[PDB]
Amino acid sequence: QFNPYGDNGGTILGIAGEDFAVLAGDTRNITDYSINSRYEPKVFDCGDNIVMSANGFAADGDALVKRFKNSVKWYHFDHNDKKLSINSAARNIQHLLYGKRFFPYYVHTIIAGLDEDGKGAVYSFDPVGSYEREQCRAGGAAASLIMPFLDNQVNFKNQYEPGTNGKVKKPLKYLSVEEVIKLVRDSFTSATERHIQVGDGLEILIVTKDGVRKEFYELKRD
Amino acid sequence: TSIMAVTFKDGVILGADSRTTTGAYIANRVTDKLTRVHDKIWCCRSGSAADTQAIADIVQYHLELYTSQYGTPSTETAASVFKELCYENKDNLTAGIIVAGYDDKNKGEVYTIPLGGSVHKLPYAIAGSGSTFIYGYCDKNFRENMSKEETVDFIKHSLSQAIKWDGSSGGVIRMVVLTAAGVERLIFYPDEYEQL
Amino acid sequence: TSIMAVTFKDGVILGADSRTTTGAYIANRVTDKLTRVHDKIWCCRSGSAADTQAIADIVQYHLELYTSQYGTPSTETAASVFKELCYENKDNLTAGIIVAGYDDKNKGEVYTIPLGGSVHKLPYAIAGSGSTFIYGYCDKNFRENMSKEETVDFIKHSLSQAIKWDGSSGGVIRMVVLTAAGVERLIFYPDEYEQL
Amino acid sequence: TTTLAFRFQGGIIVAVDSRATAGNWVASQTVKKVIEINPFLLGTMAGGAADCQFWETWLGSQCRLHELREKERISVAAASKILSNLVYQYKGAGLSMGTMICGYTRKEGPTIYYVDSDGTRLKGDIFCVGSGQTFAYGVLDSNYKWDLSVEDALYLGKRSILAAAHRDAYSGGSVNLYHVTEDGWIYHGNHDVGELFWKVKEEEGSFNNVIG
Amino acid sequence: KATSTGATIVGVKFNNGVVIAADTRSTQGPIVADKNCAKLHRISPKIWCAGAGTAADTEAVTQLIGSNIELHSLYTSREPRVVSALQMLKQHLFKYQGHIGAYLIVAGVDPTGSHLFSIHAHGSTDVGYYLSLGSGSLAAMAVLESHWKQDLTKEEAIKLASDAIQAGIWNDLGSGSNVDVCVMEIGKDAEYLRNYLTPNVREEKQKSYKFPRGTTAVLKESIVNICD
Amino acid sequence: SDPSSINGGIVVAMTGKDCVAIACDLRLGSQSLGVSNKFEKIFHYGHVFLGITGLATDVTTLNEMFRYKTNLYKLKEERAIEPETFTQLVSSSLYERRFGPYFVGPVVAGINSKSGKPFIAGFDLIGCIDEAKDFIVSGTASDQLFGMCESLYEPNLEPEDLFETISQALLNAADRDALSGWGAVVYIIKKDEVVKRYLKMRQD
Amino acid sequence: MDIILGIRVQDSVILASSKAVTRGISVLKDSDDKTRQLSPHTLMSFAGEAGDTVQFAEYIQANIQLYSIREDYELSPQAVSSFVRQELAKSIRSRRPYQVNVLIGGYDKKKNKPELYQIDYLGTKVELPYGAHGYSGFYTFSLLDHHYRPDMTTEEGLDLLKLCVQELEKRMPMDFKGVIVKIVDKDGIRQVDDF
Amino acid sequence: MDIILGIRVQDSVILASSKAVTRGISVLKDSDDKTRQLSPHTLMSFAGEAGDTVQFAEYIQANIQLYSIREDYELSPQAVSSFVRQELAKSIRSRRPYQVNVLIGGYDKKKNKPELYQIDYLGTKVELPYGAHGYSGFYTFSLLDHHYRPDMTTEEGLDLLKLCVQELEKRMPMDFKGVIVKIVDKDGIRQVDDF
Amino acid sequence: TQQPIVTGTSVISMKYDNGVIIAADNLGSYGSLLRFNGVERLIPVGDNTVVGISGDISDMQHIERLLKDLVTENAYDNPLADAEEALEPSYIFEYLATVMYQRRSKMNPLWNAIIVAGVQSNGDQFLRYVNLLGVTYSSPTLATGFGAHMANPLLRKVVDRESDIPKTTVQVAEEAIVNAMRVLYYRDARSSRNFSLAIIDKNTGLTFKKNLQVENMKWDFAKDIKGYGTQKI
Amino acid sequence: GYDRALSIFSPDGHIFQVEYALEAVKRGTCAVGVKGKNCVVLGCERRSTLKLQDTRITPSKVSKIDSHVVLSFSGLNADSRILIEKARVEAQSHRLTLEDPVTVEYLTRYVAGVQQRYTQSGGVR
Ligand SMILES: [Mg+2]
Ligand SMILES: [Mg+2]
Ligand SMILES: [Mg+2]
Ligand SMILES: [Mg+2]
Repeated sequence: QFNPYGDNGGTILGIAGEDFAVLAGDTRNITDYSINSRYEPKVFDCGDNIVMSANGFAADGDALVKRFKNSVKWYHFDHNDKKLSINSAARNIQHLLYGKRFFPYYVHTIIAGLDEDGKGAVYSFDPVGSYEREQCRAGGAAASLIMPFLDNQVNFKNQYEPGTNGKVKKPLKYLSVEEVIKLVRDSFTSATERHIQVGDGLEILIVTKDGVRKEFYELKRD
Repeated sequence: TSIMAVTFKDGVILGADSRTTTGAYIANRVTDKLTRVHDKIWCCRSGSAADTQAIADIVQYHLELYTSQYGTPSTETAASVFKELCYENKDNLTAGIIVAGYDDKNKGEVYTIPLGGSVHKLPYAIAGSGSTFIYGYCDKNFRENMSKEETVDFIKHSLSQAIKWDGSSGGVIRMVVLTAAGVERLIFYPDEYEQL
Repeated sequence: TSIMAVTFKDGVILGADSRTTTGAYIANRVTDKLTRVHDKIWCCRSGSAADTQAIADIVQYHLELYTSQYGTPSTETAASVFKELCYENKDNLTAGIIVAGYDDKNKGEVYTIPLGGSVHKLPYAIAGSGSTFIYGYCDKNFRENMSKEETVDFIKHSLSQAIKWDGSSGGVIRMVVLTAAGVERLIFYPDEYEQL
Repeated sequence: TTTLAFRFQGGIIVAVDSRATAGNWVASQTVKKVIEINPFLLGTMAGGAADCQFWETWLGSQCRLHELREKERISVAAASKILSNLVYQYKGAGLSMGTMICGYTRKEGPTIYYVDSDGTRLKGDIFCVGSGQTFAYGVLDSNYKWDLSVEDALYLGKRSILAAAHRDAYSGGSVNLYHVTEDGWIYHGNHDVGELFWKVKEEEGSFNNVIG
Repeated sequence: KATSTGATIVGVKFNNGVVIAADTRSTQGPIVADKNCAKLHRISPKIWCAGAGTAADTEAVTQLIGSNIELHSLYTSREPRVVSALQMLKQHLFKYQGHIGAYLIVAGVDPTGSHLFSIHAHGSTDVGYYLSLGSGSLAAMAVLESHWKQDLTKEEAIKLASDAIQAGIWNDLGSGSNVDVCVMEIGKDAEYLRNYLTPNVREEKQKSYKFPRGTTAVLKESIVNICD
Repeated sequence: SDPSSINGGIVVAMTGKDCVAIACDLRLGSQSLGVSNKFEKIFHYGHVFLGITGLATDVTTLNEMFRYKTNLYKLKEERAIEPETFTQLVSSSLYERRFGPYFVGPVVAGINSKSGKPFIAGFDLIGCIDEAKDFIVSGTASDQLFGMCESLYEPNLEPEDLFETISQALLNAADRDALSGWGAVVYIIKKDEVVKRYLKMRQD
Repeated sequence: MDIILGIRVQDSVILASSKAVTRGISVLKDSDDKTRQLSPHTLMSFAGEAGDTVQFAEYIQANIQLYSIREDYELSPQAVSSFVRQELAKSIRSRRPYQVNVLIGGYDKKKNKPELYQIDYLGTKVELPYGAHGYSGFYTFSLLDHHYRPDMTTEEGLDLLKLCVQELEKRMPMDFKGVIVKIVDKDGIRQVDDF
Repeated sequence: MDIILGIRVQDSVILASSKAVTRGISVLKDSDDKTRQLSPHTLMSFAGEAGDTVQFAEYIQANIQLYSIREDYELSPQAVSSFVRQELAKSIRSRRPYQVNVLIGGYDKKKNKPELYQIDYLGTKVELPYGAHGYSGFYTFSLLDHHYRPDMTTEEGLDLLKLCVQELEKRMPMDFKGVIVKIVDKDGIRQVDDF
Repeated sequence: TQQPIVTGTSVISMKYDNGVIIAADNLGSYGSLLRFNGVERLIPVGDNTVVGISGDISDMQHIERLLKDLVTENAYDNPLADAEEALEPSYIFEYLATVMYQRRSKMNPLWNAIIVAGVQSNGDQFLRYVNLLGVTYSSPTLATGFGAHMANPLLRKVVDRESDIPKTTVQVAEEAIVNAMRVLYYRDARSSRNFSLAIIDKNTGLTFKKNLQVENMKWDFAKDIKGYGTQKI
Repeated sequence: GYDRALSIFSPDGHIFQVEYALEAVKRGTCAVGVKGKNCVVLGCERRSTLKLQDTRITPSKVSKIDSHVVLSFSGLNADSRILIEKARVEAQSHRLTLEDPVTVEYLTRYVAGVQQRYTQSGGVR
């Protein structure tokens, strides 16, 4: 029997800062126990200061990103070159995904950018289009390894101020782009150690009011 | 079923057994598996009898309409029509067809169309359940540009062995010879080929 | 797998390919499928490698104990021991074994033991997945009382064709010659038999 | 998931947990399970997250079109029936929905409809839906009165979700509270279950089984 | 839910003996459980055993036969032979009809000479000059088929073996981390080279995650009594 | 249906400088229903500590079995069993049930009384030993624990620093698992003193 | 069988068990006592598959009675619950397992403490202040979590139990025909004949 | 939906329908009215799959109300029952059939006769003196067979109906939360508010 | 669904400093029967592209006709059909990738694994993969089926990352490809000795080599191998 | 299907088919509506050119659309039946989906919409 779905592995991570946002993903592409590519870009600049990744089944992922990029193009045509805001993009992606409710895109989608007040934004989708604005979201193979670490190190969960013994929480102080990138790199370095599908390379797209910047880092290749 | 088609110096010859089975019961022991789709384009049929008859009838219709408009079709054209039907309807068909024909420009040509609906132009082709047992024999004994008598002997000996080992094959060996001279039918009985 | 054993004037020769597959992967391309159960009683193995090795090891033990008590066993006796194991444990075994041996009283003898655990004494036997493709060739080319060189050629040509068509067969052609003179091993490489 | 809604003297209380799980894996603790259909209507999320989100936003669009055409606020009866008729068309296809459509109009008063993906549409006073529904029902049934104050009703809804959050493995994170009035719903904050549990334990004397 | 690790295991024969090698990754599904396990085992002093498949079955079967081999060696006043280990392993495995998922490369030296075999869970055995097993067997065999020749030296065989393991490490997701090697030469003691290569060292972390003391909220403290 | 995730729970063990730590959650459940918040999963036989996750009836049975066996060991050997030896006993005992196994994920932790060397080990349900230098994880949130431990862990942590590391590893892993939590215990083990600490955590 | 509840208060254990016996279509009985006295100060209620429930309970009862006669001594509730757990843990890997869930309510005369043990058919034992089997806990535990106190009197325990039964009668689809309630304390076992 | 009963007496038809709505684990409502007035002198009760029951009933109601307005005339109970049967007979070979069983209680003003029709989801129609759907008949028909008389008064019909409900409450495993009872006669449709 | 029938095995390929190399054997298998021995599975498109196809042969022949039709169509009303508006490897791949993904989305896939190898207008190497699921990826080395498991490890030892490409000559690349084909012949039971090899170079153009054979095979060591354990004779 | 545009604009901006439909109304018997403080009365003319009529069964000029709304008309009698049927169906449809009977304005808006549709649809007058 023909199985229309597959699993290309990969792990992605979106973090929203105070006036910035990062969307990171490993560059390894796999099937079963084989490596297809050590560098296959997974996070894409979609224009209008929006970055997107659709992790999971890569054919559906590529199709979705392609259709969204196309939607941005036609949004400009139909609405006098108006900039597509991150919230509008998110709602649009819901409809793209739910359009195939009974034959879904087998992907976990994350988009990142800035909202209309210039604050960092990350949106997270399930395969059939349910979505949510979030501060922090890992997706794909090593998501279960990364999220607990982020709960602890970004949101300071289970951390209390010394001396008070559980009475006063550690205050949620804002993180810089340099601080977030450190946590992203250490998330992926740890995930590379303990997850076989994670490795080769890490590509991070950083979004600010100045535009979209890219950073690349090597990961272990075993 | 044991079927084959072999090109030789003067053209091509199609060969076939005459056994049609329903399980272990021989429903027809004198079947004619060599079917005419055009004057000098014939085919050997294997697989579903209903499917291959339906396909052949449609091809014969297509080539008859082709001839009325564009004149005599090539053997390649006939094979293409067979392939189109077999490929496009692969999900609903069990048909393995060998197409053999004689042009004056191209001479004897053989095309085999296996289950998937692919086409393969070959010097000779074998098919059917009985063909498995004669791959070794046919590969060792086939030569290009044989005479009519040699090709008749090659097919007779080959199908004799296929019949000997395959329970689904048997009866008489039928043959159709395609040359510039015309169309000749041949038949060989058990008492002849069993003693080979 | 392609295996065969052929009786001839001076005794018997066993032949085999050397390919062992796990699905489409060739796990061993230089397998030795010709196994010794006694000095001049050998066998060719087909089916489950685990099963046929287990059976052969038990038979070798039985014939070793037989020899200590009653002297050299006949080839028939060896075939009987093989059959007893294959028949009685037919539900739990996938084994197709050809037993070949040389006595001085009986000379060269071949017994085939197919899946069910029946025994068949034959002038020659073929087995394995590749054997299907050479039933026609072997039946046409076998003669009784061939010379050593003719029998080597017959087996070499037969297994060459079996290897050519069967994906599960390949590698080198191994042979073991059983005569009054003793036991001789032969090996033939692809560059030799592929050009036949 | 644990979601509830109940009618009372001061309107409707809607209370939900915040946890979403995929098997044993907690996917989120910050899920918005109350869908703000419009400033007057609320829906609760249970079953399929997408199915509830999508079709209840869609419902908001249909409600907006209705009041543009009819120059009048849509009834809770009419609004709930648009949704139930829609999902009934899809019956058999595999939609997953268990929701309470909550509203407060002039002609009806405070009204709650349980709408469900096999086509069920039930009007009622108290509804509770989700994996932790039985736990919340216990607290609701034993403490519910029509003449509850807005303050006490809000606490009852909060306490009932907490009861479920504690016992049901697939409920927790935080509690979201809403109070639906005739002039529209009013949001009554997000309440972390971790902090709420200890606060309630001390102040109420409940959960003596748990060491704090 | 038993451990079945990904692996690359190989065996290579040379001039005066045999060498076996393996990677050092143990998997749980897609998760790397042990980043430096030892897949090379002992059966007897000069007979060693590389294992793949169901981890518990490989270890258990290698230890059982190793135990019976020691008793057999003491009983017969003779150093144990590889064919004895081979025969005892295959008859055990065959009796359980593959339900003991042990796939092994056996290699060693004895009075008869140097030997190299492979054993499959159902009880079949093979002979060879070069063999490979594990999820990275195809990656390793590709290297062995490309570079293996007759009359290898000790240093060449170690290089070929470790190169075959490396092919598995990089290209097979089931295999990774380090390369273990064990060399068994005739007339000499067998030398086990634990972590012969370590090409996958963890890079320095960008940040230390040492918490300030008192970070974790605590409800109760109590001294535990371990003494009598 | 899956026996190893009916009751839920987790165990984690770590090595430090001249010390080991072993920790577990306190939850026992019947799938979605929380049943007990006092179900401790760590036991000890002399100075050797054993954590067991998985099916709770087997957790109890194995504890009783290893108490049985280590008590006879001590009477005959005239000394307390060591972590290395006990590890082999656990492995042996589990593999004897090869085709009808206990559905558990045991974890051994302890310090060898003669060498002073810290020791930890893990097992699958059938006896396969994982002897890691750094950390061992087990239970329904093992993926989460692997993620926490891999990033948080560093070698040669002092006892009181190791306590913070292992506690934060457990807590944040458990909060991402529906079937784990409802309290937690951490054992800090030194050559001749062991401290047990119950942690404050969310109760949902 | 269906609903069985247990609550351990200050000085006693109270077990409540439904009276209905339903064989598919019809309710065959509405006065069935789903309990056995194992010893003077130990009571066991049970629910599970038909036939196996009573067969198991009586088998346990016979064994504890045998121990009592041999030693002229009553086993502690803890000791009895451990014996019962082992039998069920043994049973779960048998040819045909006992499909029986039990609550063991006992008063320990040595410690002067009531004790409630919950054991399912797998041999999963837990000591609890209050417990249940099947779906009973889903409806009742939120009420017990709220109102329960370790210093409750027997009368307060019975009142909290009534609230639990009322919630069961309201939200459960099945008619379990009320409950038989029994109290285990220092004076032994007695049945509350009006509930 | 669960129990629906019908009885045709001398001068009226009486329909009794359970009040419970259960969606798996919990009883969501205990006051549900499983009936629709099709015309002033025709009442239809219903039970079957969730959603489809009400959807079908309201669809029928809308159609009969439409006919009533178009012709300024009330269809006979026989005519309404035939229309309903055809819709269900049509439905059973549809893509997704209505899983709905109905009782139609009407008073024919032309003939001055009460009439009860029983129709299942297949479109199987029968005119009866008394009827039921599901398991309701299994418990109640032996009582009805014994006591029923064609000349019964409405009050006697209600008493026989009470005996039927009592037997249901005794031997049925499910708690159906009592019944809503309605009477259809020459004066139209009314609800018995104490039962 | 339902099934691939007559099938072709591995297609292997790699980049080198001035272009790409692609290779595939000439066998059409019918299950375990090695039925057709003269099947060309590398199909050139123009003078800048070679499409290598594995899997179902009937679907390969259908794809072969689509590509032939693509060339015809591109020439229509196109004065620069043999110049600036000629078909690029990237155009050909994207078209196939579209078709493959559309077909899998109708639950009626073309069963194939495809590698498009070529050189672009600006001299850039093109090498990308697409299969029956519509999955696409690029790498310095690409291989299908058995090749993915056995050829890639060998080819990656030559070009392990992007920076190794300029250091790799056409002689070293072809040598590596030819060795990989030998290894596949040793170890793949559905392979043949006869294969085709194509080189697309930005300077010397398209070089298509037919009727190549696996040579320099090691078999001699087989003579010493006896029995399966204890057998000496 | 028949798609001919029967209702079209003339040079002076008139749609003659719509205006000629009004001339058919002018020919119809007189209808009158008067609303009081708590009632509405519909009066209708019956032309006495037709006697020997059976008034029991002859279509009455005022028609109930629902129990609370009525419709009278002037013009083609046969045409009016089609509007009345549509209105009655819509009235029941409204009750089914909105769970409330139509307002008089809504019912009017619906009937008026049907009439408009027949002024710019192909193949209809
Ligand atoms: Mg990795
Ligand atoms: Mg071959
Ligand atoms: Mg919870
Ligand atoms: Mg948790």
